[PDB]
Amino acid sequence: RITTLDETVGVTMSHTGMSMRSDNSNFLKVMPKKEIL
Amino acid sequence: KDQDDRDHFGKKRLDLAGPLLAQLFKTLFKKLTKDIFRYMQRTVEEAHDFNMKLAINAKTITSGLKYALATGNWGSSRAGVSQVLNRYTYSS
Amino acid sequence: LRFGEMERDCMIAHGAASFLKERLMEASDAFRVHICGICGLMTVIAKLN
Amino acid sequence: TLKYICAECSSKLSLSRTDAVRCKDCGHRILLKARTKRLVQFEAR
Amino acid sequence: KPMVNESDGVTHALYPQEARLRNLTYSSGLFVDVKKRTYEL
Amino acid sequence: PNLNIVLTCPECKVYPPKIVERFSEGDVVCALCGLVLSDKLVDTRSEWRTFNPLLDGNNLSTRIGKGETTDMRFTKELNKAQGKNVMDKKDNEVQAAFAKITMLCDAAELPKIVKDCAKEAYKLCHDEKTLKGKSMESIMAASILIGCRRAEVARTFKEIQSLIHVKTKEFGKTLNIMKNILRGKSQNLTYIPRFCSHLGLPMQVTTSAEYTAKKCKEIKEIAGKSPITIAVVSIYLNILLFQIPITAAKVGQTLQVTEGTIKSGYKILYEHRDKLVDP
Amino acid sequence: GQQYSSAPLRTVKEVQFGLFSPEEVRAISVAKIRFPETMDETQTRAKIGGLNDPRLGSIDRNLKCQTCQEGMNECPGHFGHIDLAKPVFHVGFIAKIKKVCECVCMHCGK
Ligand SMILES: [Zn+2]
Ligand SMILES: [Zn+2]
Ligand SMILES: [Zn+2]
Ligand SMILES: [Zn+2]
Ligand SMILES: [Zn+2]
Repeated sequence: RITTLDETVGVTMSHTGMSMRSDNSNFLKVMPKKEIL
Repeated sequence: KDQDDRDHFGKKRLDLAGPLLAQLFKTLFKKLTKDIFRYMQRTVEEAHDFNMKLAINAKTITSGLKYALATGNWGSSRAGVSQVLNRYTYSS
Repeated sequence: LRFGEMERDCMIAHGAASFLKERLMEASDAFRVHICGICGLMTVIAKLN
Repeated sequence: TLKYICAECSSKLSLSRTDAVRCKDCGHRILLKARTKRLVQFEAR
Repeated sequence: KPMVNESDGVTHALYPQEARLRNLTYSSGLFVDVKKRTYEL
Repeated sequence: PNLNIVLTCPECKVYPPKIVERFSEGDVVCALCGLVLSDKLVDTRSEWRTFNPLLDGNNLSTRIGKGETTDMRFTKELNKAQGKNVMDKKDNEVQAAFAKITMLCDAAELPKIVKDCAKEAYKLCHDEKTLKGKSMESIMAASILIGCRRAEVARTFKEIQSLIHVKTKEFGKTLNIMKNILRGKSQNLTYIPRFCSHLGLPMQVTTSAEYTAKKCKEIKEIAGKSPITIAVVSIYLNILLFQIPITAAKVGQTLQVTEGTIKSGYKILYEHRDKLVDP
Repeated sequence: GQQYSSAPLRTVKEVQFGLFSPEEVRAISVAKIRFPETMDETQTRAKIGGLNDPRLGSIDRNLKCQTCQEGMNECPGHFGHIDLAKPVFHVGFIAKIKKVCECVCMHCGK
């Protein structure tokens, strides 16, 4: 069956929206005239 | 032998909360799975950084579940599924 | 209250059209308009002041 | 100010205007109007 | 478990008596254990 | 010119019309001599039963979907005909940014009031000389922070930087010039309980740092030094008031800070342990 | 209620059904109307030349209307024209136009 996460919620809920913990992953990060002549 | 009679009750089926929600939740996850892939393809095309937060939109599940039980519609496909609770008496 | 379709029909059985005229005008909406003598269409800009 | 009562612990707060909708101690927000102090006359009939 | 994320951002417990008065959604969040991969073929 | 009908009682003629309107009869009566003025008052709450100039103005649009027993190619002709006529106006970028605004606002879980003020702020700037480029996301995220301040919310720069790449120095100056536009078109206590919600703390412990952060300003010494870490040392002091097992390493990874910083703030705080007790 | 006038008060008898000539509308309408907007740009008054200019009949009691004057309980409104550069058919006259084409010549038009 599906387990239930049973804490004070907002610890787990803090990672949902903004959390200021960016990246932590490496997935999709992306002359003279006579002389030159 | 005679004709098949469609008025036999056992030949019909009923749909409660579960198999109604199985039709809905399959479609809502079907929409979001492609839109995550839309965030996959456009990120490597426009050459930017990936973001799992921006990859998945919660409103694909949030607005889907709220608006469906709001009206009697389910899809206009199906209609009149949800009604308000009858509280004229305890027998109601 | 709504003066229905069939309720008009019972008044024709009696036939007193004066009650039929009074009900659908003064009790309903009354209006005084103006039209030209030639082209019988609502066109005349009235300024009876 | 006007006298306000909490939902759960029923603590008399009696705050004022622009004082935020948040009860003290308990974290409830359902506040109450509280009853008046003047008499109400009825009839037995 | 059923919860409400309030307007400031507190995501705490929930009880249906308050949910009847505040006109909300007696609802619980759902979470997915996601796995990311990359094939280089 | 004029176009205002002043309804006055010719019997009285003593004042501007202090009259009465019989809404239950749809009539307006003189409130002095007792004479009616005009029958058949039209209503205002009646036409709203079958049903935005603040943002869209006078601009209208009509969605043309398919019918039910029609040809599918005809809708393709109209949307191509709608496609050639999208350059008659320039509001197509506005609704596209608004879709991106609604994309960012709902992913940030912010309520619909913050959706209002952000589109309110973006419509004020929209397109002027002082913009010029600015990478679009920057004036979006600035108006996002406008919705943080105007709707009394508590958002940080790194919180938006955890979502968007705005490169800070471009982000703040573009936020600064938009403020002067708002100036040209005429409080860390809110940040406290969100972190308490991030840590999962009781309300008496939540208001314990509130009385801490209140009295920390009036006490003075060492001044600001950004209130973010001043908020988190109010947390670490009031958690040292009790016995909750968190310490500095877990709260360091939580709010993304520095363990060595808060112990230096703890140094001035343990001296200031006197002027902070309430019960 | 209504203000007294002196026009001959009669009744309607024969009623004729007819169609419009386009120059007849230009001899009746009072405005060209080019602005697709509703009210003013300042979110008040009117566009004047938009979809609800004061040249037409007004409502909302306190508004007076231009050419009709009076109020909404007396003004019956007016009419305006919009002319184009390209004629189109009418939905009610599709097949009735089609039957004419199935009965007349396409060159001499006989
Ligand atoms: Zn209380
Ligand atoms: Zn003049
Ligand atoms: Zn009077
Ligand atoms: Zn008029
Ligand atoms: Zn011919």
